[PDB]
Parts: sequence; structure tokens; C-alpha cells
Amino acid sequence: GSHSMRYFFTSVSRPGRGEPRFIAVGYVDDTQFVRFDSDAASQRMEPRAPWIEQEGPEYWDGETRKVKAHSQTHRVDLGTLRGYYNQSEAGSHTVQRMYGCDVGSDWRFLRGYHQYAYDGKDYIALKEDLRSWTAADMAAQTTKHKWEAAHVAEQLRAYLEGTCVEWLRRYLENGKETLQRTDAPKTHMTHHAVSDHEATLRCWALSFYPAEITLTWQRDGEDQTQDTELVETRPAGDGTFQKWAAVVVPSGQEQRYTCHVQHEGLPKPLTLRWE
Amino acid sequence: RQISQDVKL
Amino acid sequence: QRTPKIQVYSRHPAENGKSNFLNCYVSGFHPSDIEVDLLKNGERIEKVEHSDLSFSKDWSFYLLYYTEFTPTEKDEYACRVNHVTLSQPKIVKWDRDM
Ligand code: NA
Repeated sequence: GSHSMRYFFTSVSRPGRGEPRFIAVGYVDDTQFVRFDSDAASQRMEPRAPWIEQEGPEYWDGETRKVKAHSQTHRVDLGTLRGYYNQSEAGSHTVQRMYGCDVGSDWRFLRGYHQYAYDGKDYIALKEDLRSWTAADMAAQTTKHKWEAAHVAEQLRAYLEGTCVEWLRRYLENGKETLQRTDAPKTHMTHHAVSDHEATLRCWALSFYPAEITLTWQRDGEDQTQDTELVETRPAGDGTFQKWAAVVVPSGQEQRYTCHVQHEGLPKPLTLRWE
Repeated sequence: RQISQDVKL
Repeated sequence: QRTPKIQVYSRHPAENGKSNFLNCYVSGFHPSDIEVDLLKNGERIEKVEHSDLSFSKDWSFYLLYYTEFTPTEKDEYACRVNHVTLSQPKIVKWDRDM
């Protein structure tokens, strides 16, 4: 099974006073491990998972230095894009950036990412070949021209295929007690009468990790979809996740219906049946 | 571990 | 501008008189400025924390607001959300079955 390291950055201009609001977070898989908040008192990269705390002073100094430099660049970027897009200094705008790498089932490099949005829309993104750029518009095109001339993709490719994968693997080992523990969903079904004639079957998946999961309803062994409802996967707040899927059925016919649960923590898919 | 290169739009 | 999806729920299955955690998960929103309060019988709960801002593949933001609580038979809980996309604060009642 695969693993990822991701860094997410949000910069929001504050045209009334001062510098942009800047928030950075780093994830390994679905586990946040670092943060930087411009509005917090420390002004340092801070730990958010026990296993990154093993890292020494030089790591924290180096990660603080890099994230602060990055925040100043986003401040510049906000000014640059406001210029590109002919916008006034009066409104607030958002630059987002995400970068990172996956390792595959063979524990080697699988994919690299490095992409930006402006005011919630795609701006520029490194393609899967880690050699070319997708520029959404003519503003992003001028960024692309600059970056191609400066060999920005080569410098990113080296990080993504090297440092990124190497440190991801380091974290996965140092944090293995949780990072390489799969928490299979804790599943049950509940039953709610809607009328004398129909009832809701709700299939629960609780306390699972990682977040990726599939819940499917069947009737007489065939996928259903009609008269179903499926909430978006949500965080429990303890590092695990929750989801449910529901189906409305004729009362007395509950036994026909099965909930199917797929998750990395489950050797074989689970089947739940009210009966 | 963050990237070192300081890329600007 | 994208309006926030809202889910209100407990960390652990709700059992009256047993301590727990009340969650309000707001996602799919842009821009990121948002007001989120957890309420007990219409009144704002004061000791409410939230996760660090992050966003999904489509660039829309998500946050979890949460506080310790002890559910009872009578008490009502709710999540009140204001965002630029909303005419008035949207209130979502906690339903222990959801
Ligand atoms: Na301001």
C-alpha cells in the first residue's frame, strides 16, 4: 500500500493592515505532523505529531527558516498576481500551494506534485512527468515562461524524486507505531422506521485510518444506489475517520439488503446484513 | 522535509 | 465563492451522561475566512478549538471545530456557521443518529 507526504500553504492578503495571513501544514498520509501559523506567537514550525518530535534543533531551525522564506514569497506572489490580473489593492485575495510525493507499493517513488491556485482556481501545476507545466490562463503562462527559462522543474524533480521520498520513508519508520498501523473501520448497522411501510438502514463505519474507504449497498447481491444516502468522510478528532451510508427499504425486507465495506485495514471486504 | 528552492510566481 | 458543507456529530457514539466530544466539520468552502460556533441550548460554547486550515484537491477549505461535551436526553446542540456566501448564519442541529 502507498504513502504520501504533502505540504499545504494558504496565504490571504490583508489589504487593510499588515502582512498576509499565512498557514502551512504538512501531512504524512492522513496524519498532520507540522504547522506554521503567521498569527501564532512562536513564529516557528511546530510539531503536531509525537513522532516528528524526535527531530533535533537543526531540523526545527531549518524548517522554520524555509517556511518563513516561503511565507515571504507568497506575500510577493499576492502582489504579482494582483498585477497580472489588474486588480485593485483594496480586495483580499488567496494564494494556495501544495507540493509533495507518493511512494508506491514497492516503497519507491510513485508520483510528485507541485501546484498553485489563485482565489480558489487552478493557476499553475507541475505535470506528472515533472518536466512540464499546466498553465490555466495567460497570467499563469507568464509564470510558466519564467519557470521554463529558469529550469524550475529540474530543481523540483530532484527534490520530489530524492529528498521528498527519502524523508517520507524516514517519517514512516520513525512513526510506524501509528503511521503503518491500519485501523479497520468499526462497523455496525442501525434501523429507523420512516413509516409503517418503510425504514432506513444506516451502515456505519467508525474510527478508521486511513481515511480512504468505500461503503456500498446491495439488494439481492446487486448494487443499489437508488434511495441511498452517503455522507462525506469526516474526522473523528482523534486522528481517525467516520462515514455512513443509508438505504430506505420496505419494512419486513431488511434482510435482502447488504452493506459492503472496503478498507486497507480489512484483509477481505466486510458484509453487514440486518437479520 | 520542505523543499529548499525558493520559487516565485 | 463556494458555500460550506456542514456536519455536526460526536467523536464517540452518544450515550447520555457520558463525556464525549462534539464536532462541527465545515468543508468545501472558499474563501477561508469563516465563523463557526458550537451551541448548547442556543448559547455559544466558549472553550471551542479547531484544526489547522487545510484544503482538498479542488482547493476548497476544511476545518474541524470541537469541544468536550456530555450529551443528555434534553440538551440541544447545534453548529452555527457564517461565511461570505451566506445571507444569515446557517444553523445545523446535532442529531445523534447522523
Ligand atoms: Na485587513
